[PDB]
Amino acid sequence: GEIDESLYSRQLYVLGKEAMLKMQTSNVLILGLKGLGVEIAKNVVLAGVKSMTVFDPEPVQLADLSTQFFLTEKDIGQKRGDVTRAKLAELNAYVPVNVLDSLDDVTQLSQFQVVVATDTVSLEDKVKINEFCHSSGIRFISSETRGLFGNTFVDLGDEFTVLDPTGEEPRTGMVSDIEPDGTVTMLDDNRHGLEDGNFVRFSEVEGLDKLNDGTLFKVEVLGPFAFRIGSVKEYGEYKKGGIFTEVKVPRKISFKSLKQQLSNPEFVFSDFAKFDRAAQLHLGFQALHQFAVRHNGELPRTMNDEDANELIKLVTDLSVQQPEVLGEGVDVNEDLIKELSYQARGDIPGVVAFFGGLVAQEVLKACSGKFTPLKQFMYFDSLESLPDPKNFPRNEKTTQPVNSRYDNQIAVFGLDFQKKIANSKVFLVGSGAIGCEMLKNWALLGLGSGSDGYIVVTDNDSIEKSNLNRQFLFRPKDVGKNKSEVAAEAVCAMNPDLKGKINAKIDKVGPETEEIFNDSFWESLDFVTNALDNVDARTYVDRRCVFYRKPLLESGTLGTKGNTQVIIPRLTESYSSSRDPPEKSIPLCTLRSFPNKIDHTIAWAKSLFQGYFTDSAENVNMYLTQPNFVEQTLKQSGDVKGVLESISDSLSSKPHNFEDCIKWARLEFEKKFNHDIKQLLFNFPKDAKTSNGEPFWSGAKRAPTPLEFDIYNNDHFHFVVAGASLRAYNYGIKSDDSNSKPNVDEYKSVIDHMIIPEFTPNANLKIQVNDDDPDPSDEIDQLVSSLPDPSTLAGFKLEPVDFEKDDDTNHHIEFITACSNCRAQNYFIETADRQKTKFIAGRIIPAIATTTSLVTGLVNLELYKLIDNKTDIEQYKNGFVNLALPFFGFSEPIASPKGEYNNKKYDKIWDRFDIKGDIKLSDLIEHFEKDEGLEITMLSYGVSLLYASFFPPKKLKERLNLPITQLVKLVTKKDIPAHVSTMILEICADDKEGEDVEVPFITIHL
Amino acid sequence: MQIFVKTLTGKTITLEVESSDTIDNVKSKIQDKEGIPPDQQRLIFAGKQLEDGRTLSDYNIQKESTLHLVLRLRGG
Ligand SMILES: *NS(=O)(=O)OC[C@H]1C[C@@H](Nc2ccnc3cc(-c4cccc(SC(F)(F)F)c4)nn23)[C@H](O)[C@@H]1O
Ligand SMILES: [Cl-]
Ligand SMILES: [Cl-]
Repeated sequence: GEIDESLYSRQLYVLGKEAMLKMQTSNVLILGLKGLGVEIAKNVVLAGVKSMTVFDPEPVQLADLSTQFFLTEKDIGQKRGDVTRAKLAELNAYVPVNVLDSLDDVTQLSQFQVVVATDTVSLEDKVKINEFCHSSGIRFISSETRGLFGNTFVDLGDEFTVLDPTGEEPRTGMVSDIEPDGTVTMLDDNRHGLEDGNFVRFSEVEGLDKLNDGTLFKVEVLGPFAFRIGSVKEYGEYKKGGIFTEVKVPRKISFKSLKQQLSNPEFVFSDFAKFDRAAQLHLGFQALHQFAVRHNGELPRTMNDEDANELIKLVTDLSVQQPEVLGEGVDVNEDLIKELSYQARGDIPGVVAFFGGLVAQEVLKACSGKFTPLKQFMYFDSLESLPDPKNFPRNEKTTQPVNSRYDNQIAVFGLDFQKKIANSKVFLVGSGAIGCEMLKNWALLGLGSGSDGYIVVTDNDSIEKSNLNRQFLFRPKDVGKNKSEVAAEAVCAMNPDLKGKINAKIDKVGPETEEIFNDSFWESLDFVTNALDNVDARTYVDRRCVFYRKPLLESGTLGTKGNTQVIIPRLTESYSSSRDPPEKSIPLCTLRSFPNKIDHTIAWAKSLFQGYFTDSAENVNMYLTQPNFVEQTLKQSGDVKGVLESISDSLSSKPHNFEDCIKWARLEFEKKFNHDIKQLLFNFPKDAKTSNGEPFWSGAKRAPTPLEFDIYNNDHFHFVVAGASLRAYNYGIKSDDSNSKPNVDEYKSVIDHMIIPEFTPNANLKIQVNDDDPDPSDEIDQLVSSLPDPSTLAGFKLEPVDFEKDDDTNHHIEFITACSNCRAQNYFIETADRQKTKFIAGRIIPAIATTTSLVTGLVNLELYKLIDNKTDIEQYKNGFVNLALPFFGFSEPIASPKGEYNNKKYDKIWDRFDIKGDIKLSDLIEHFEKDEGLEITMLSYGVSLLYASFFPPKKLKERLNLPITQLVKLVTKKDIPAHVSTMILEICADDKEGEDVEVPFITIHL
Repeated sequence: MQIFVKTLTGKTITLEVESSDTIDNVKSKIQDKEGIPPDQQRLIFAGKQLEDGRTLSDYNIQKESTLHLVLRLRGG
């Protein structure tokens, strides 16, 4: 029952302890270790299953390297299985990887809980193996990729229980009324957010007591603010209170066999724009197998017409035999099938990544009952990825093998297109999860391996242990090294064509690094690809991409959810053109005085952590080293009184040993969880009432109760231990040969001898109830005269704590958890454990390799579109996914908004006025009226107004004759730095009729 | 007529509408139900992202069609 959090941390927030515990009792067998098989296997081994066993006794051939990133040219002739085994093993020490030698005896399948059959296994053998599996409770999944086409089939047997359909947090909410008929009204404007047929339980509902016993109730949604649960008159009559918590009930489901499904398939669609294709591909994929039977294992020849017509005919025969797949009067889509024939030998990195992620996640669903399985067939194509044949002719000559690793990509796109990929110049921003997958895909493409091509990848972060769960280029021995650098090296081992072609940098992108990432750097690129973990960075890269007119491939993930976006110069909106939901803020009064959720106590605790151990130290150090500090604080701090008390207290207390730190922490316990609570209760007693005569402490205001310190309570104990240990670190006091675990009896003898001063109310203190209602010099003079003179404390420094969520020995989460939970006890909120507290306080993003590879695969299929400079927006696909559902959907990008001034049409995002040289103001104004029909009304550099048509003559004579750089110097009193090669100027202008008109911006090239 | 809106977390919203209705309109019915401001909503259907100017007819949205409310994600 034991899970390594230091490795699995981020995945654990996606799957949960239970699912991962089942996963670790599941043996998995993968048949076929070409690209598809190895992608699936990589993801499953990373996720952590009891064992992985691979079967593939076929010899390695050069063409196998198209997508099989663990094969090298040296491996040629040896068996795929044998050669791959050790490289999969290095991905996760906890998962043994074995090789099954022979599958002559199907009976061997009994050792496994999930069997996966890839592209190497014949249909006849798939049906046999599936029948063995289905009839003896072994979960079966198959998948196949053929060029830009692919599918997957799932059969988990007659009995499969889904334990959690979505992986979402259960809904929760506060209740203000429950009527006799069962109508449940939410408190105030809070949305229950349930769906008809959800189930809930209740606690704290006063007057209905058996309704709190854990019984579930089926939900009938009435509006956003009410639902119904069936009559409750039999349980009592509602008085007040109440919290509902949603429960996911189990669901039993049935799968059919592969055989039954071949002729009555149940589809999940990969793209709803393409739904009429699933049946057709379903026929086509079966036909490829019939074809192989008739041609001695061989697939249709690449780009071959005779064979395509054979396939069209095989499909036609099949629709007669399986009348139910197309249905009545639906013709065989002959062009589709012809392309499937044409491409049948293609092995495409993006498609292999898409299916590898998807199918790996289906494997994990099958082991665990977490998430809703795919039921039962999905088909996919990315035909829009094909270049225009005008630019890259596709035929038997262009598509033919050339005896290289790229032969099965060439099979689809042709040699010249493949060479163009090799000559691309690309910037990758990030070398984490998306970054590693991206570079693997690029290695497989040969992207940047041509003498005109290159890759730059930058990332300033170093490899941490939890990274290894989804950043498959890194090993335990790489921990501490730099991501971009290790990644770059790793992919060159995978494809040596890239040796010397990847520039791995350790710089962060942003305004501060524009000297490195400068005009010349950016202008040289063909496109940019993001691999980032936050929104501000994405926004910055998007802006630069607009300014330098470069395409941008964007993606992102959150657990099982993911998306792709394309930003194309002079065609689409940019990333920053649209808004995402912002993070909801907790009100200040709720944090300070009236918390009702653990999220609130965690925020509070995190902030106390900052103040106690970081901010107060930083302040003291500034005060001791800056002789003006006190004067500086007075004029400029919002909270003056706070900063001065924090210095005063930090310097009078001054512990000499660890015992003193224990005492400080115990007294802090008393202040925070006893005295401050008694104070809040002095101002608002339990029974206190509001203006209308209603009880004050209702709804979101939960009446607290002060804590009596009890060292046997885990949270009380750890508050003191962690608080003492951190204090000690601040003051440079050695912790108790701190390798020692903290000892209850030892702390108790110190705490037991303490005199803990009694609480005295304060009748002056007024507490802020709502955020609207406002609230909080000679004590300040007093507080200044109390401060020690800094030459009293020569060479005295405090050591500020730099918060680090991922070191379990450092006391930080220990403290925040305990501090949160003590306040939770105050307010009768359920306490949380360290993992949960770390997720919230640490703003950890849930992450798993399956979603990461799939989404990356999708990006690398839009990439093909950039190589062909596609200008038809209808060809591009923004993608949206949730593998938990499973759901895939796509949308054509939005066009850039357009304007007009006079008779000129322009792109509101992408067009600008490029001016060569440090032009004089008058020459610029003149150029615009003469060449653009624009009378400039206002012209600005950032914040500062350089010219305006209302300026009177004296002022205009000052400016008109100045070059722009000098015009900026005159206004901003500040020089332009040496390195700056461009300046953006915003303008307002009137058109030829003297009307204000929106226009592009100006770039000055210095 | 009825249409459906499925979110990226699997939630299913039902809407009463007319093909004469604007997307702007639909977004505001969605706001009524979920509390999501129109400018944050990404609706997709049949390979197109629905835009503010247009109508349900312009995207060819029949009765019992399902639209998807999707998101962009910050992880990577
Ligand atoms: N998803 S992941 O597995 O966690 O991997 C994500 C990568 C991306 C990295 N971040 C990174 C890499 C290169 N340049 C930058 C720049 C920034 C950044 C972040 C916040 C603010 C700003 S300033 C602004 F907005 F640009 F003006 C920049 N992050 N970069 C991680 O190191 C990780 O490996
Ligand atoms: Cl085959
Ligand atoms: Cl979960």
